[PDB]
Amino acid sequence: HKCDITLQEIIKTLNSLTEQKTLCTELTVTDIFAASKNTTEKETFCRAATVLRQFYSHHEKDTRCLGATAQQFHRHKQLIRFLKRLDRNLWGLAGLNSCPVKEANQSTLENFLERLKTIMREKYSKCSS
Amino acid sequence: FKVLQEPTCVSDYMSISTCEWKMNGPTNCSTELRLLYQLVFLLSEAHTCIPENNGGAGCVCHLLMDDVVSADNYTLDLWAGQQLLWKGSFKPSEHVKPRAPGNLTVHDTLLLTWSNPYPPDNYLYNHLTYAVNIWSENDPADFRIYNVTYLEPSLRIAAGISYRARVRAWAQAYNTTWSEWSPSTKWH
Repeated sequence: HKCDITLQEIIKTLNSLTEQKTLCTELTVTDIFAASKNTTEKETFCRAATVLRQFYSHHEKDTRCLGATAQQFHRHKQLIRFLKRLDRNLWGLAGLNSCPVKEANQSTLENFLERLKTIMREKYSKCSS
Repeated sequence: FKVLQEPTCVSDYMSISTCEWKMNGPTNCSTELRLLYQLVFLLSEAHTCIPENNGGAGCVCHLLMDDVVSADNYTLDLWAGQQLLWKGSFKPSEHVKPRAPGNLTVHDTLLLTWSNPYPPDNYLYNHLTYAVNIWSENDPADFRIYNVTYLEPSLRIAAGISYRARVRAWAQAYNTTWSEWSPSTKWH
């Protein structure tokens, strides 16, 4: 299906995320891009979705991530909202109900999202060559 | 009872999905039926929609979604007390009917202006095409339709009758149907 709306939506969110850092984008998550042994693209998308899921689930209510002003409060709110969108679309793209993560390597959420963006950028370039 | 017409739903891709169906023989939807709907995702919660009638044999239900993306799918279960009458699924992104533009007002030139009904962060926001309909109030048949793009929700017309104007919108990329028309306004 190449560049379907699911891919277009992921790219739009990736572009909207990078347009707002939160004090918490420095917290660390598992780096499933280290891709040590060989896994398929769907397993990667699935694992990425799963790593994003572990993050909003634990840090959505984290007061330390809210800052001190209304602008920073909504920034955390928007961030959490877009990560859920990212997760469900990547999970639907993978078409998998199971993808166990064993990777030890940690990564900052910002670098993780940066690396996902490179991968989505190459995927995207695949349907308008 | 029996469901004559299986539930068919449409989604505004923001916060509401409306489904409708038909059962055989008179039915009081709000007391007899319950449409349960749940996102098919590990993290989800079963929700209950209480229907209302659209005729003596017809029912309508408004499902509320907090946010919706392309991959999202919903399991829909129509229960009557403790009897499951029908079980199916609904993918919002494939049945998008957009919310209608509103706040349509009229201000040489003639300027019409209205509101995009979606917030900036909605995936639909930048995919909207507007169709503005103008017609001489004093006997229609003589009308014009102006297509306007997503970017700026306004229309400057130059071209003694009094005219009425309405505006609707659709989103090509999401292969949507047309929204309902906005309330219409008028000028001389």
